[PDB]
Amino acid sequence: APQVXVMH
Amino acid sequence: PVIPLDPARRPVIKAQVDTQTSHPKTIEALLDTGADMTVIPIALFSSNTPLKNTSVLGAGGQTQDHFKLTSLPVLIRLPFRTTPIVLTSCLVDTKNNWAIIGRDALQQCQGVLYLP
Amino acid sequence: PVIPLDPARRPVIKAQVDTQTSHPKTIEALLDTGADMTVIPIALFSSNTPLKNTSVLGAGGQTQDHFKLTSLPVLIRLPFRTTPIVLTSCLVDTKNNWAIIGRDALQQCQGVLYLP
Repeated sequence: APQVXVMH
Repeated sequence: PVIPLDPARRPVIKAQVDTQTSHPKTIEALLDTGADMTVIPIALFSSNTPLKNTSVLGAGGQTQDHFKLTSLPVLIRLPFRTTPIVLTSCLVDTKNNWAIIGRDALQQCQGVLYLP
Repeated sequence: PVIPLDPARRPVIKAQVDTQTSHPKTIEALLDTGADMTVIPIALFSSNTPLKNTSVLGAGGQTQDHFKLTSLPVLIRLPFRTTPIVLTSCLVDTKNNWAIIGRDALQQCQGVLYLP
């Protein structure tokens, strides 16, 4: 799979 | 331009996105060196676009539900450039939470990370 | 160092991470402008360190379970740099999947994005 990255 | 990186302020830019299914629209997109592929909101697309199912790996593991793949290329123009980025396919967020310019697009506009 | 962006090659760095709960270890970490804060594998912390509940939003939506927040600061040293990045707090991957250098760390490096 493509990776896509992070929010709080 | 040079975009400083700051935990409190996401590195975002205005982009004009043409999905080739409706007129080009302006979005605010996150510049993300941790995205393999660009993500645009499904809200951009006309009601009966054929989009493919796909899996995407993110923070909490693999998702099958959240993203589709476009069937047609997407063209993207950044503020002060007439020359579009053309992505053969890109991810489409079915929840409309995310517009993300990833390394596919950044490659085309010769974007780099620089650490002194 | 200029780091070219390429969808086929993830932009990674070797970083020495000091959780202050265990011996420091050097890991390969993703350079991630789309990360609000840095993520460290739970395997770098001692068994039974106090770790705080936290929520994280990523590609598959929100997870309550997957990440903890550290109790102590985490120091991070890059190749050929003596001075540590000092992160007041950062995320901890309870699934041992992710090591991610986020904008909190990149700000202290004075890293930037450059789009010509």
